[PDB]
Amino acid sequence: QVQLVQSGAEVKKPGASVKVSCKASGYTFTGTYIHWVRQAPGQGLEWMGWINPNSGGTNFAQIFQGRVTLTRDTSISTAYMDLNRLKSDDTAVYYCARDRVLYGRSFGWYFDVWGAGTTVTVSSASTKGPSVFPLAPCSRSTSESTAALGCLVKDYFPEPVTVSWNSGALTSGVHTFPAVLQSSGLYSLSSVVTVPSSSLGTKTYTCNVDHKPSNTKVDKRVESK
Amino acid sequence: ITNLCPFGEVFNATRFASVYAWNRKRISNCVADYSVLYNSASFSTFKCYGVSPTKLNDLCFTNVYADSFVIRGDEVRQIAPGQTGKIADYNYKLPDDFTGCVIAWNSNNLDSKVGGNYNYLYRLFRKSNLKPFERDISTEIYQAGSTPCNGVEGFNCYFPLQSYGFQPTNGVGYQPYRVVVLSFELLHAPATVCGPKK
Amino acid sequence: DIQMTQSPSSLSASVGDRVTITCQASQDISDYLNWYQQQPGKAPKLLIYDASNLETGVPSRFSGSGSGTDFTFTISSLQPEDIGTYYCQQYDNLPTFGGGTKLEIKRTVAAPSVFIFPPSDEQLKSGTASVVCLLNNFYPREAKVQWKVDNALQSGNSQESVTEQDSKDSTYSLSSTLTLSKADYEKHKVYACEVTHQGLSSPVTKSFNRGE
Ligand SMILES: *[C@@H]1O[C@H](CO[C@@H]2O[C@@H](C)[C@@H](O)[C@@H](O)[C@@H]2O)[C@@H](O[C@@H]2O[C@H](CO)[C@@H](O)[C@H](O)[C@H]2NC(C)=O)[C@H](O)[C@H]1NC(C)=O
Repeated sequence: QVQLVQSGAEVKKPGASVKVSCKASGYTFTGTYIHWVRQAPGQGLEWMGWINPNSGGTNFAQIFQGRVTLTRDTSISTAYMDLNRLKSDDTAVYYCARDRVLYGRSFGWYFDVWGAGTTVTVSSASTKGPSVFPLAPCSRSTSESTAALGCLVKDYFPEPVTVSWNSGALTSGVHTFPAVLQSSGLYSLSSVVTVPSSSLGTKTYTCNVDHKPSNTKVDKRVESK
Repeated sequence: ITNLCPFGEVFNATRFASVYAWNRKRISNCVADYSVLYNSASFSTFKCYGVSPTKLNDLCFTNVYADSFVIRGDEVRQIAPGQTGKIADYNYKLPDDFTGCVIAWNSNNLDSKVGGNYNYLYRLFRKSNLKPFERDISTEIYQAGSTPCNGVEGFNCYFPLQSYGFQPTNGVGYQPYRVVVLSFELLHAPATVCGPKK
Repeated sequence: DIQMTQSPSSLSASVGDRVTITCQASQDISDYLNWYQQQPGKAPKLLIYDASNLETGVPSRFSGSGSGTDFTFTISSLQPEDIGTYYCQQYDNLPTFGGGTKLEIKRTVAAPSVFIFPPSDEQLKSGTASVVCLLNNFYPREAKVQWKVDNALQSGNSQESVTEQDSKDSTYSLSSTLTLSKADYEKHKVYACEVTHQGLSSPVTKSFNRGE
């Protein structure tokens, strides 16, 4: 049971710094390098550097050299990555990953055991709760066969909003689209459902929206005009 | 006891120690099927200094230490007890009454790189030859000249460690060889590592 | 540096098809390459190391081959758990990754179900307006959306969010959102979106006027 456990989501202003941590267990922590690798939203992987937890020696990719600092507390098997003077495109998932204990070449880096990843968000925008608006086709009489309807969650910043329908009682034909980061720095996402035009008279549909950073749980009932 | 030895962690670990800084692992509270090692054609050398390698399965051992390091292929001759030369003199000495095994295999597809793998070092200099199973990590500047020296460098003063340049195109003998030395004691004390007799 | 390129930036493949993805290094890398799979919403997983050594416990279908500047990774017959991004990585000099190849399941063509959604009274009460054009259950990803008001083509004031491929039936869905001030919304009568797509015989227009 080898494992790497990281700190929860980090949220930061431009020009600040962030301290991601990586608690190792299930193997001898001094035995192999710990690499730090990052991944920007919808983009490829990028290696930042490593620490050798036995010697405390480190090496960095040139882009991060003078920005990243890697350290470790062997008494608690924890490696740390500190990233200084943060810019907006340092918004990324940050992973620690171990360098293969057996069967490799003595030079080679690899990344055989990976941590869960820590999302860092670097932006000017303050924490804000979503405003949730109903979406319905046009009018009730202009509907036909299978309808679609939804709710749009607008202008909220602390990333991870969760949307669910009728307290989770409805899941057939549900979508919740990936959020778009707007020009104001606040996020928005659309969530939508398909239903028979016949069921709108029997029942009503409620999207439930939970935004943990703002403690903002809000429910919108969606009705056809 | 029923759990097997950590011989996978000893023999197949991705990177070995430099010979100047040879790593030691203590083996205890486990079963040791030495027939799995000795029947393996991958070992270029498996020389035993107080037991036959066929008898290792019929024995139970007091404490067992595996010493792991990398050396040049022409230098594998120096790891036998009573041998001499810069590896036996300055970085890894076995005592003349050593009881145990020296096990060695070529690593040219593992430790050797097309630009040179300089990650592996040996001790080129030492005031006096080191004692049996001593290890010297210290990087104090060696003084071959008659004058004392200070700071990082000088005329006829030298950094004491040197790296080995392992390339996959090196002639055999300049290719890297991994060594494991197993250094057990026998039949005169309570025992914790056991050959697989029921 | 060593820059690395992967030849397919994405590759649609059927269940049971053979997949080949090629990675090229700018320098000669000998066999100092690893391959990793990233399934949607997880950390990467090492599959091949040292250009062709298959890792412990990974399926036998995965292969890696080649040496020098040009390398290949292969799936001998694709299975619906193989869907993700595949990245190559050199280790000759500081471990650089390639751009990644997305796999996706190949399917037969399918048309988008098109819906349009007017701004709610609660939204117009905030002093801002946004209108959503929804395309549901289609397969050839590349669907292009045109936004019009009074037959005039709009630009930059709209943005689109596309789902990951639906695991149940290998299909996409997206919506485009157009945004306007409360003053900009009211001054146009006709509001339309038009979808042009490989799964349609001709483009289709969905539209409405304020009120109804
Ligand atoms: C040291 O490793 C070798 C071979 O390395 C790997 O072993 C495989 C199980 C797999 O992890 C691959 O990546 C490599 O091939 C071990 O040799 C194997 O031993 C088993 C029996 O224990 C035998 O069935 C296999 O045929 C052997 N394979 C080869 C290629 O020789 C070896 O046992 C390991 N040493 C120790 C002390 O455990």
